[PDB]
Amino acid sequence: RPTFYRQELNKTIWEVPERYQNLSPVGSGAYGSVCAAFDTKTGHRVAVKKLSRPFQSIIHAKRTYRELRLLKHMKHENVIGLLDVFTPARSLEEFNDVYLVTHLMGADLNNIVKCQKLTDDHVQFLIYQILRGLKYIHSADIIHRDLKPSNLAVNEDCELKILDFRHTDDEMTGYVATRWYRAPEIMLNWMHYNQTVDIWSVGCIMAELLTGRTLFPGTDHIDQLKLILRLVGTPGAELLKKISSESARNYIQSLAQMPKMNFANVFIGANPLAVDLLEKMLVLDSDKRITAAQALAHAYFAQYHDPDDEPVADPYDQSFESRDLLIDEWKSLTYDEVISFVPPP
Ligand SMILES: O=C(c1ccco1)N1CCN(C(=O)C2CC2)CC1
Ligand SMILES: [Cl-]
Ligand SMILES: [Cl-]
Ligand SMILES: [Cl-]
Ligand SMILES: [Cl-]
Ligand SMILES: [Cl-]
Repeated sequence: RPTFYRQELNKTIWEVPERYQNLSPVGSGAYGSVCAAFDTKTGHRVAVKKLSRPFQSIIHAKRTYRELRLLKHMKHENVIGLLDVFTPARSLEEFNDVYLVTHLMGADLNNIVKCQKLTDDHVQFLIYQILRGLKYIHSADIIHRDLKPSNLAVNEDCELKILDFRHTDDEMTGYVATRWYRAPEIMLNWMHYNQTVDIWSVGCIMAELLTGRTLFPGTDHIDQLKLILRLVGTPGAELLKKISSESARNYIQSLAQMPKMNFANVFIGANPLAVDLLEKMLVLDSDKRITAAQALAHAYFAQYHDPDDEPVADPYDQSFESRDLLIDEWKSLTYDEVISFVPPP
């Protein structure tokens, strides 16, 4: 057991191992209770997160367990990983607080996309890295569900990682970036969705890196659907059959039919190979979208593609998701995952 020390950070008593020095808050509350620190064991600048109210309800206790299981699994160059997890508790009986430690990057994609001139080579390398990380995430049967520029971290060499492993009705309402990258089948609860929702999001991100502009900046759910159908066309009878929501199917049929637009006339002057890949990602029927594994072999990525260095994940057991347990049973499972942590090489 390391020696712990105490200090007051943001109205809060933090108790951390001596290896972590110079703690100072970051994110202005956006990430939760998170501080930058210097890690004296590794020499890295790190992020230390102190969970708030981790075991306050059955729902909160299960969310704590889910977050720690996902972060312990993810071991890939293009995905956030866990450097450490600790508690100052010396037994299950006195366990209350959980702290998570990760690498901390320089900025998110929103900072670069808003403030930089991006070449076609920059767009090739950034989207290649998102797809390499997604091939790994999807191989474990994990769905991200929230890919957007604020969840993609980058360092000065243009190397990228995927963040955020919840959302409320109020959070998805009106003129908000929280909804602009969502696939239409999840935005409007059309059907049981699957991993194809993440490829819609990558298409929206790619289009914005190419133009400097949000692809579908809707003022509300209905305005955003009208922007999507003007580009990709209204649904045909095959996709309408698959909308298992009757009232959603009825509303779609009230709209005048529109053909798919010419993407070379929308993305004026872009690499033809980028236009081709956008046409394969931004397909209304999720069964017909390109997968991450197929997209890595597309000619747009010929400069970066290496089929011997695009790894897949170990198997991930998510059977706990269908399990009904008491608060103390979720808290005991979380404790065992804290004490069993093995740090990376
Ligand atoms: O690198 C970044 C970053 C840079 C720009 C936006 O996010 N992050 C912050 C959020 N993180 C956490 O809160 C981890 C639980 C510690 C660590 C990774
Ligand atoms: Cl220490
Ligand atoms: Cl990492
Ligand atoms: Cl504790
Ligand atoms: Cl964003
Ligand atoms: Cl597992």
